Amino acid sequence: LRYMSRDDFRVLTAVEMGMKNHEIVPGSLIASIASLKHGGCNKVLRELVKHKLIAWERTKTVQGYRLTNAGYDYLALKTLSSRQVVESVGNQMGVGKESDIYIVANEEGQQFALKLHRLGRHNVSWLYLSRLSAMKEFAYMKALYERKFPVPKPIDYNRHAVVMELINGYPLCQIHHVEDPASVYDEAMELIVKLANHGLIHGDFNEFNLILDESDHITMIDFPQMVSTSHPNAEWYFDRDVKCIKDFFMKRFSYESELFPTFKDIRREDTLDVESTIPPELVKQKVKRQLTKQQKSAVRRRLQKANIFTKQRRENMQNIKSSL
Amino acid sequence: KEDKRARKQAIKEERKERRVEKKANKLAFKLEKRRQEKELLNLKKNVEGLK
Amino acid sequence: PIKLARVTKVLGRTGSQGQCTQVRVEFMDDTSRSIIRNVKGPVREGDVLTLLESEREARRL
Amino acid sequence: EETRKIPVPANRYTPLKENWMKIFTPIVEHLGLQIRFNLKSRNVEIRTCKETKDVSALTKAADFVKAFILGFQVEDALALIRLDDLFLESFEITDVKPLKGDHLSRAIGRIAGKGGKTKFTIENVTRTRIVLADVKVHILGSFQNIKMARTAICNLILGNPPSKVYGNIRAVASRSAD
RNA sequence: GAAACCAAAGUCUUUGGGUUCCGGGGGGAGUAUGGUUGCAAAGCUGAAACUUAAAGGAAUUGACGGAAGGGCACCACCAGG
Repeated sequence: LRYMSRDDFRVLTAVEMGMKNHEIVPGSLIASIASLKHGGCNKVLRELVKHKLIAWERTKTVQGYRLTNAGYDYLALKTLSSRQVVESVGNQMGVGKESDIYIVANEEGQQFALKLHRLGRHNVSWLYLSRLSAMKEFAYMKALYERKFPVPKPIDYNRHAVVMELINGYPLCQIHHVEDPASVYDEAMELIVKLANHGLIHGDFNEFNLILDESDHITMIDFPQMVSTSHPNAEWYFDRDVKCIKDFFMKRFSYESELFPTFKDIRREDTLDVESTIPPELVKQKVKRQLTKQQKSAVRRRLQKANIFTKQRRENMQNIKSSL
Repeated sequence: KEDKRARKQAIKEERKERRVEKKANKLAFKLEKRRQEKELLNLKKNVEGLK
Repeated sequence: PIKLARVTKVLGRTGSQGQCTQVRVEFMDDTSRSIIRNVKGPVREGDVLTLLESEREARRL
Repeated sequence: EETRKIPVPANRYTPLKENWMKIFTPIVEHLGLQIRFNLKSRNVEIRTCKETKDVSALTKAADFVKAFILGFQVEDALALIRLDDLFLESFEITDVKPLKGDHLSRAIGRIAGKGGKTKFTIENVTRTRIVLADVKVHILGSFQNIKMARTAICNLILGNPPSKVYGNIRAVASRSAD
């Protein structure tokens, strides 16, 4: 965990800004764009590599450092802590290969869920696609909670991380016996009708994605793949989902269906398928920005001054002298 | 005439005042940059160190 | 309306995964309409097909 | 019976003379039209006859010979004879951008590139044929393909380097459902 | 000739045909000040303190392409078990 909270923020955000333009970031750029402390940043990077925060990269000529997955996770968690959202960690690990579930607790002690997108060419594309997936998933959760669907309340997001409302329960697959199958089944077709009314069709609406909150409430998650009803294949996905729910109910709980909704109703709800006149203070600020720009250029071109080549040349000269 | 001429001379007077304002802004920026460069040089010479 | 067909010449393999065969079709309505279509599965020179609709023409040019 | 006459320039006389049989053989065999070359008026004249198969074949012949005279190869206008939806947009280089003298010449250069390769590169992406007269550009292809080639050429003669042109035209070809 | 190139950028350590302007590592800086001209915009002349181990000019190979084409594989896919 974190102990010192002074300059890992600035160095790691400098690494993040380095990753946005190119693969492997030299230390000169980090020292130029993180200018609060100078000289001691080498030992800061030496302290970061003892964890899995950053990683060195020196193959034949390129010499730099890159951000790892755990460093990005701690960066998002630090940004959440700056928002006063996470204080302690609950270790109920939902270990998935597409997402990691970590319980969090705020200063008030109220527990929330934390979704960390792990997607699995090097890992910069993995982190960027994780960021895009987290952004679109947060947008989808916001839309579904605005449309009053039975989903948790979204709380916050930071660049891959989603702090999300916590509801305890088990998925519908590993609940062997249900006392009232008919009521929750009718509610399931009610939710299917609601989703189809909202200009949306799931495509892979599975029972494993349905979490039984105390076997009384339905919790629904995992919408990166959410598609439109304007597609000609939309009703085929809708009928596939309906038949999947039907065969699951006549196959697992031994309960036979009574209502058979086959309605395509688009779009009677919201179309979510798209979803000295200048004062001297300004003069001072502009001149300060200019002089910081020239001194940042100077710091860049001074920090950009390969000792491995000089060491190899010295070794070659010494070997030529001692061998001839 | 006496309307187009008035409009043209109003635009000319507006431009003249605008150029005077721009010249004042340029001289103010030059003076402030000069005194800030003097302050940066004084920082370079003294009040820079540890003890 | 359902029309019978005939394979005149197999042209090639099309599709993303190379799963479709682009073929030429001759009509059994005593007409010389040789229309280039796309089929799925194994076809050889001399096969006979059943077209649900004939007014559609496949990907030409 | 009706006829169309089209002119020929002085620099296009010899390619017309050399490729004459390849011109008039598909005109007289598959289309069934009478053709001659009036030397006094220097015009290729094509007329319909009694054994012409159908209407609008005379316009096909006129498009074929006019495309050959503009500078296209004889096969590239035989494509006009066979295919239906092929058109000819042509435009001056000074139309989109006022260029004078040597600058204008350099624009011509970056339509050709080194060895003509850039030009041929567009002919691989837009699936068209393009002919450069001294200040003029002619495109033969489908309508969306002609528009794609025209955007590429206008991007070239506004100063953009060939690398940006190749990247943009390949992206547009990717979104064109080809 | 450092070369790309140049019948001149040649007749240069075998260095002298006449003559005008003008450069002296990169910045500061064509900046401040002074003078002069202009209605103005600005033009002409034009520093220093200080900063810096470099900045540049020609060519020579090609990691890496987010550049393009081909070929191969059920430790890739398609249709399947």
